[PDB]
Amino acid sequence: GIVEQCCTSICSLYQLENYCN
Amino acid sequence: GIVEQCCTSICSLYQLENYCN
Amino acid sequence: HLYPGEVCPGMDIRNNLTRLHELENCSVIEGHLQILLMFKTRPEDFRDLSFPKLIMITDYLLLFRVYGLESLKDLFPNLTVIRGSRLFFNYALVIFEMVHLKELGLYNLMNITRGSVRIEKNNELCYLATIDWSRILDSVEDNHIVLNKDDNEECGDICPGTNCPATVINGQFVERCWTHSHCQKVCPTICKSHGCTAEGLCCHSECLGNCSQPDDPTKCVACRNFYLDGRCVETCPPPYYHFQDWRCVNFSFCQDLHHKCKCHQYVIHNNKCIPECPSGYTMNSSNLLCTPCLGKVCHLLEGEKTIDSVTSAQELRGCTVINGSLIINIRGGNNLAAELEANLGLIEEISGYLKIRRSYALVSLSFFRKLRLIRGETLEIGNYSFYALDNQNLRQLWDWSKHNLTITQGKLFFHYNPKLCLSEIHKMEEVSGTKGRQERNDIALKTNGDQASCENELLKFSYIRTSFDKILLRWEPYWPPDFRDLLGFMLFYKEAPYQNVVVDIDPPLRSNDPKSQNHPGWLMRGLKPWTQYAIFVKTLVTFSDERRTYGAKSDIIYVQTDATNPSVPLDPISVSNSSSQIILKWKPPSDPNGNITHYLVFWERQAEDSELFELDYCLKGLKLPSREEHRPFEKVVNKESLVISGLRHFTGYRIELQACNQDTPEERCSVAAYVSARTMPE
Amino acid sequence: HLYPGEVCPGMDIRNNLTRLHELENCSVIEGHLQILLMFKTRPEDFRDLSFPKLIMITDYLLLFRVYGLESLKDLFPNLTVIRGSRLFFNYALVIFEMVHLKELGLYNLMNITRGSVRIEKNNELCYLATIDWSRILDSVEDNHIVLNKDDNEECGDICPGTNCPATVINGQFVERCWTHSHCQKVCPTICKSHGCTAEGLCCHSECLGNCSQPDDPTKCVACRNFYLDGRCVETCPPPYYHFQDWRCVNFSFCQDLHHKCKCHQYVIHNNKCIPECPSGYTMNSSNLLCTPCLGKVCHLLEGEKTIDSVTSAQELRGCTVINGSLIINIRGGNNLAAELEANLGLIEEISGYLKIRRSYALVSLSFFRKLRLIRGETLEIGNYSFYALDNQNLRQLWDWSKHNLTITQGKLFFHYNPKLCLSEIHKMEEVSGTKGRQERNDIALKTNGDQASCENELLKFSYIRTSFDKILLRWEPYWPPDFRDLLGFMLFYKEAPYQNVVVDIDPPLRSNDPKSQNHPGWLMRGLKPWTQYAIFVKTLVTFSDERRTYGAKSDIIYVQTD
Amino acid sequence: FVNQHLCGSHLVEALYLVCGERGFFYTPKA
Amino acid sequence: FVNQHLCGSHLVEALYLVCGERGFFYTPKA
Amino acid sequence: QILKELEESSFRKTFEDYLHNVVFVPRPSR
Amino acid sequence: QILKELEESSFRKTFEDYLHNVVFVPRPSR
Ligand SMILES: *[C@@H]1O[C@H](CO)[C@@H](O[C@@H]2O[C@H](CO)[C@@H](O[C@@H]3O[C@H](CO)[C@@H](O)[C@H](O)[C@@H]3O)[C@H](O)[C@H]2NC(C)=O)[C@H](O)[C@H]1NC(C)=O
Ligand SMILES: *[C@@H]1O[C@H](CO)[C@@H](O[C@@H]2O[C@H](CO)[C@@H](O[C@@H]3O[C@H](CO)[C@@H](O)[C@H](O)[C@@H]3O)[C@H](O)[C@H]2NC(C)=O)[C@H](O)[C@H]1NC(C)=O
Ligand SMILES: *[C@@H]1O[C@H](CO[C@@H]2O[C@@H](C)[C@@H](O)[C@@H](O)[C@@H]2O)[C@@H](O[C@@H]2O[C@H](CO)[C@@H](O)[C@H](O)[C@H]2NC(C)=O)[C@H](O)[C@H]1NC(C)=O
Ligand SMILES: *[C@@H]1O[C@H](CO[C@@H]2O[C@@H](C)[C@@H](O)[C@@H](O)[C@@H]2O)[C@@H](O[C@@H]2O[C@H](CO)[C@@H](O)[C@H](O)[C@H]2NC(C)=O)[C@H](O)[C@H]1NC(C)=O
Ligand SMILES: *[C@@H]1O[C@H](CO[C@@H]2O[C@@H](C)[C@@H](O)[C@@H](O)[C@@H]2O)[C@@H](O[C@@H]2O[C@H](CO)[C@@H](O)[C@H](O)[C@H]2NC(C)=O)[C@H](O)[C@H]1NC(C)=O
Ligand SMILES: *[C@@H]1O[C@H](CO[C@@H]2O[C@@H](C)[C@@H](O)[C@@H](O)[C@@H]2O)[C@@H](O[C@@H]2O[C@H](CO)[C@@H](O)[C@H](O)[C@H]2NC(C)=O)[C@H](O)[C@H]1NC(C)=O
Ligand SMILES: *[C@@H]1O[C@H](CO)[C@@H](O[C@@H]2O[C@H](CO)[C@@H](O)[C@H](O)[C@H]2NC(C)=O)[C@H](O)[C@H]1NC(C)=O
Ligand SMILES: *[C@@H]1O[C@H](CO)[C@@H](O[C@@H]2O[C@H](CO)[C@@H](O)[C@H](O)[C@H]2NC(C)=O)[C@H](O)[C@H]1NC(C)=O
Ligand SMILES: *[C@@H]1O[C@H](CO[C@@H]2O[C@@H](C)[C@@H](O)[C@@H](O)[C@@H]2O)[C@@H](O)[C@H](O)[C@H]1NC(C)=O
Ligand SMILES: *[C@@H]1O[C@H](CO[C@@H]2O[C@@H](C)[C@@H](O)[C@@H](O)[C@@H]2O)[C@@H](O)[C@H](O)[C@H]1NC(C)=O
Ligand SMILES: *[C@@H]1O[C@H](CO)[C@@H](O)[C@H](O)[C@H]1NC(C)=O
Ligand SMILES: *[C@@H]1O[C@H](CO)[C@@H](O)[C@H](O)[C@H]1NC(C)=O
Repeated sequence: GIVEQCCTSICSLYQLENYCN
Repeated sequence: GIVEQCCTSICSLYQLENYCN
Repeated sequence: HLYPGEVCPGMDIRNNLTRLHELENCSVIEGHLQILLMFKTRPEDFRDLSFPKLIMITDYLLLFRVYGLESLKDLFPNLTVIRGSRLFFNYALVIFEMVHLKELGLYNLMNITRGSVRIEKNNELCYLATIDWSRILDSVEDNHIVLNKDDNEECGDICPGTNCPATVINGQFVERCWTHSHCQKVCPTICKSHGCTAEGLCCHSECLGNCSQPDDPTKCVACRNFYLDGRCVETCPPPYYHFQDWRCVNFSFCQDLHHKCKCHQYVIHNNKCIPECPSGYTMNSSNLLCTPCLGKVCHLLEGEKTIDSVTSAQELRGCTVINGSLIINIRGGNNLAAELEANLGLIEEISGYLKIRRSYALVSLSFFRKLRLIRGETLEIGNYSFYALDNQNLRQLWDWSKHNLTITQGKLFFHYNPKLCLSEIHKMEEVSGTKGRQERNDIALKTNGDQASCENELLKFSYIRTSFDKILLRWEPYWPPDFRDLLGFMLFYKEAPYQNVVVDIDPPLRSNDPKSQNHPGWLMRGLKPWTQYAIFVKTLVTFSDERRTYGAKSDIIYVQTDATNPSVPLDPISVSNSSSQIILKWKPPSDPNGNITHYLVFWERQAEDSELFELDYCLKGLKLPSREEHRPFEKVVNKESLVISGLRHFTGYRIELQACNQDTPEERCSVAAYVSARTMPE
Repeated sequence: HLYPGEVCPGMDIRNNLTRLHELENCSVIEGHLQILLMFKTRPEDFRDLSFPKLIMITDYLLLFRVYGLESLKDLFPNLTVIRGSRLFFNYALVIFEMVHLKELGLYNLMNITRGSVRIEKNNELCYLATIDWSRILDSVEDNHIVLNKDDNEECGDICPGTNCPATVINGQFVERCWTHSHCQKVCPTICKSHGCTAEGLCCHSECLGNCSQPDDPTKCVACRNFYLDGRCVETCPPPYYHFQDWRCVNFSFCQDLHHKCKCHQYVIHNNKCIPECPSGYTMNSSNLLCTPCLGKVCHLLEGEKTIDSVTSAQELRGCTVINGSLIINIRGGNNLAAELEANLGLIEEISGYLKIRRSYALVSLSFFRKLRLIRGETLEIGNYSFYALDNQNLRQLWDWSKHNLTITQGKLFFHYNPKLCLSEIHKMEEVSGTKGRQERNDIALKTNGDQASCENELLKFSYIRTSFDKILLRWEPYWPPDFRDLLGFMLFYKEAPYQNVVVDIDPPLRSNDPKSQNHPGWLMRGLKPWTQYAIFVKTLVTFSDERRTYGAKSDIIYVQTD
Repeated sequence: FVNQHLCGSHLVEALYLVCGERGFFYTPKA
Repeated sequence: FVNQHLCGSHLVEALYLVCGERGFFYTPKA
Repeated sequence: QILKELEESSFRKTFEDYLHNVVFVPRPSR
Repeated sequence: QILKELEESSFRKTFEDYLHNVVFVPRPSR
């Protein structure tokens, strides 16, 4: 989930790259 | 013990009879 | 007619206004609409952009972080009705984080059926206090509005004059409008159900909100319940079927809807095109009818679901078997319990565990209607089939009269439950039959139910002594089976003109009970006369780590006070409107001190002053001023005035006035108030 | 001379005055004396009854529920000293539930060395305010007096005139006496230790309290430390040995004492006749000397002992190995900690678990000096080797600089420890090496250490602006890893004439940190000029069930205005 | 015969009523 | 690149900086 | 006393979370 | 605030208990 990745953990740019198309 | 028998349980007269000589 | 456009089921629009032209013609969108995340838009991108065709949305509507937009009067001038089948944290209108959005112009919105409206983080929006939500919504206390331009009071959200209804709500008249131009329309107090027309006449019994002609099903604007071919209808005649609570469709329609998942394949029941059949039912190869048969498993995703609102709740609407575990967490502030009940546990079983964590306003669990069995085939960590934490309003679990509970495995976990006393806890242990499982600290024995004395022991008063300034109570001295544990007596008192509902007392010497002459008591001095008081007593005892002797509390009792000599009869005004008539008027005294029986009136004939009889008025200096014993008396009953007759012209009168709160034995009466007067000359 | 009677060690008397004549002649009773449970006694049963022969009791003395007795100046006119080796809940004088007991007349009592005095449930007793305990005891704050005739203020406990010293203590001159006749004797401020004689001259350096002649070891009344044959002595000359901290005996005496358990068989060490040797020692068949050797298992009764006072403590005085479990439960009210340290765990091992339940005044555990290992071979139920509950003053466990801890099995159990913050708890988990055992709610994460801000984070003030009417403080805005959790700033302010040591501020907008122009401030108006103020700030944040971001507190700063 | 949990002077007078005569000695070793 | 736990408008602007162009569609089924 | 406001702020935060969770995964489908 | 008095009363009770425990078993030896 969103805070499960960016607030529980810290998101990477590669993790957010799947949230680019 | 004392409250272990007379307050935790309730003492009987036979139990207190050992506390007669 | 009534709906020239089409359905065009709900698709949500992002990043630019390009896909917005896909949703132009259609008059009532099935589903919902979200508009979100357009950072590269302009205010000029909306001036050439309007959709008057939309009138009603079924489920909800959302606006989220789109730049350049300032209003909605152009994009949706004519949206009118929100049904709200699929809700959104019990909302249906999302106005959120919208930069530059300063106004709405949503005058044509008339009734939102189910749901609420949340407005947040919109630092340009105003014209909001001019919006009566009670005309549009029922539960207006579920509308959260914060972090807006109105929160820093700057907007003059005014209209030029009369038009806009200035209705009193809380302190004064609230002018109701949408823009500086658009007033907020108010239908009268009889056309409220179906709306009103322009002059204010009531519409047809199937219209809703607006109608083009008063009392015409063929000339409404929005249907109340159902639509059928230029007529809003109360029900579907045969062979038509209620589809999604808004229309009547034929058999071939919902028939061929099934043939497209080859996703929500559909069946028929109760003259309704529905998604699925509940338990004990079967499909039909002929007509897809929910036929009864012998013997509904809602298997979860990962056997687990966090449940927080109606949006969570309707996913398990109508389920009978839950093949998983449930988690109840609602950081709330509003009781959704009826709507919670409306789509919940018509079930018996939970295959896994049950969790209840940190929910605030859940006072009870009675919305679990048919809930019987806990399988607990997957346990909560710590080997529990049940969880409970941080429930500030939870008092009752169930009445164990007819509600039952069967728990297969697992244990109980009770912590931080300040309105949940141990009595029903051990009753749940009993009815569960799983009492031979729970270890120490499976129940927090210091936090659970520590805001009110609950359990069993009741004080009983032996004697009551009353006065106008003294109170003594006497009651049976209770002693716990360890008599040393009694620390003292907690007493709560107050006055109470209604009946819709602090000191401490040292315990006496126990020392025997053939004649335990130790009936405890307390004297109160602080009494008001004739005054009703409400008193109850609680027993302060020592906590023990074991099954502690639960301690006693008394009944709330009501004892009224007596009375005494009333105060000074205020403002004696003694006017003589005639030559023998004297009106004496007065105010009630400051302290009636009981129900006032009457007013004791004394008028006394004061003779002329005796020094005037031996003075030579023929000499210059002739300045004349133009001015036990039973005295004549009166008991003025139920009147603050008295005219007195049979009086002398040119005679000054002393008047002694008292009030009286007791008349028949030994009159308790006020102290003397005095005035003097003179009758008119003849 | 100095003690013409005998020892006659302590036996306690019940149900009638018949066995009392066993204890007539004896000068100083070794051990203790209790008199208890005599309902059918009469006031006439005491006028023909007196014992001036007793002067000192070693350990303690107890009076419990004997009727008809009203005074004590006849039964013991000349009891003078209580040493107090074996104590009784840190008391050596028990006067309790004594019907008709109205006065004492215990004027010859001068010093009570170790222990205290507790008085309760004696609704006849008076002359109580006329007793300076500081002349007789040291820790006068450990004396419990309640439920008496003095507690319903009736007794005029006076004396006819001067004699009795009227000394200011708390509010005014307090007349000091025992009866209406017997004054309370006060030695001067130089004869304080060894006592004084009648005219006020100092006694000998080995006397104590009373002396028949001033400055004479052969004409004392009571020895300070040790007695030998008409002389109060500072130590034992050879070939003599200290016995029970009061005398010198030869090898023959303590030798023949051993020959009678064939119960406290004795040995000799450090010129002393002692009961037993500590660990690493060995007896001697010749002279019973604690000889050193290579390699003391105080094996409990059922492996378990509730420990509550010194009376519990001296049973384990000087032990090294505990083959059992300990329960620490002291509903106290007074710090026993020094004397608690004086006879406790010079040990390293505990075979079973350890329990600490509901103890109040225990601020620390530094009295545990040498403890290293817990075997935990018998656990607390619920699989614990360790227990902790309801400790209203406990802050520090140990300094983990030199203190160590080794834990074999079992778990930790932490609840309702309101000044025990989680930092040292996690340090204990670390030094224990048993961090991979504790489940959820083995630590109460709501009640442990919730009375003072502890953990780590410190606010640092960027800017200070003062006036005679204005105060502004600017500090570095801390932000937790979830910036939403910061809800406000708790500030505590007050004035401070010494330096021996309330408002709220909303959080400003974070929104970035290249240039977070959000240095937060509060303006104070309520200033007095020339006045020293003590101000400090706490950060109000959101609780979370996880490892919560501990939050920050500022330093107590002192600002003097114009 | 009371059937109740007992402490204090209640328990004391109960024990004296049970004992009457001698009731209790004090020889643990002698 | 920040190395920090992120929520709210911080996370929103971070996601917009990551996406730039299109970034996210809305076709779960269609 | 005012702890309902304390949980109300967390309610606001949860409302923030859920919309973000809606916005988060319609895009990764691969 | 005054909970030290609350535990002090229990301390008094414990002091009551211990003397009673001393009085209790010197007698049963059989
Ligand atoms: C907006 O229009 C509706 C149309 O009647 C007004 O009435 C509300 O109608 C709904 C639908 O019939 C009612 O809900 C129903 O409640 C029953 C239990 O009472 C439940 O069993 C049904 O399943 C359904 O949920 C609702 O009670 C009713 N409310 C009132 C106050 O009559 C509605 O009042 C209109 N809004 C305004 C602001 O006037
Ligand atoms: C009553 O008489 C004694 C006799 O000297 C007075 O002094 C006290 O003597 C005891 C016995 O030696 C001292 O206790 C010792 O304390 C040390 C630690 O300091 C400890 O290691 C020893 O094992 C022993 O327990 C005590 O400190 C000492 N007190 C003073 C103030 O000198 C005592 O003062 C006399 N009482 C009164 C009220 O005058
Ligand atoms: C919105 O409606 C216009 C008007 O056409 C009507 O709606 C169409 C869906 C179709 O049913 C027509 O017969 C109706 O009269 C649509 O414009 C027409 O689009 C079609 C192709 O989509 C084209 O062949 C026609 O020439 C267009 N006619 C006109 C007058 O422009 C438009 O496409 C509809 N948009 C949407 C999103 O439905
Ligand atoms: C059974 O119903 C279907 C579908 O109903 C249509 O759609 C509804 C939403 C509503 O708009 C109805 O008024 C519609 O009729 C019928 O199929 C349509 O029939 C109309 C006849 O007026 C025709 O113009 C449409 O083209 C048809 N739809 C398609 C996709 O071809 C059907 O005729 C009905 N059958 C009977 C016996 O009533
Ligand atoms: C208290 O002392 C008297 C006096 O006798 C002294 O003490 C004796 C124990 C013994 O050592 C004598 O030599 C001393 O002079 C005791 O009275 C004597 O009792 C014994 C019986 O044991 C008897 O044979 C003597 O005749 C008694 N002598 C006198 C002078 O009365 C008395 O018993 C002592 N009390 C106790 C409890 O020991
Ligand atoms: C070794 O000591 C014993 C015992 O000492 C006696 O008791 C002490 C408490 C103290 O009072 C000493 O003065 C005592 O001597 C001696 O045995 C006793 O000796 C005395 C001598 O006066 C005699 O009257 C006793 O009867 C003896 N006791 C017995 C039971 O017979 C012993 O003499 C001492 N030996 C040496 C060499 O000093
Ligand atoms: C909770 O209870 C279950 C039941 O005994 C424990 O699970 C067992 O664990 C052992 C070994 O770890 C397995 O061999 C069994 O098959 C397990 N049984 C089941 C039903 O799962 C579990 O260890 C307990 N957990 C705690 C924390 O007490
Ligand atoms: C505490 O842990 C011990 C150790 O696993 C458990 O005791 C075991 O119990 C089983 C069956 O009951 C026995 O076969 C083992 O021999 C026991 N081991 C020991 C060391 O005693 C005990 O069940 C646990 N208790 C709780 C409450 O979890
Ligand atoms: C659940 O409870 C229903 C009502 O209980 C009935 O009334 C109470 C007072 C009890 O006496 C109970 O035994 C009665 O039956 C029952 O109709 C139903 O059978 C119960 N179900 C189970 C599984 O116990
Ligand atoms: C017990 O602790 C003693 C002191 O520890 C010393 O100082 C600390 C800072 C550590 O660095 C520690 O390693 C040092 O030894 C030791 O003398 C003693 O060996 C310790 N015993 C055990 C069993 O750890
Ligand atoms: C005194 O008590 C003891 C034991 O209690 C008994 O042996 C003796 O007979 C009693 N004597 C008298 C006179 O009561
Ligand atoms: C609008 O957005 C869609 C989807 O991201 C994209 O295909 C299209 O090119 C965009 N058009 C413009 C003008 O940005």
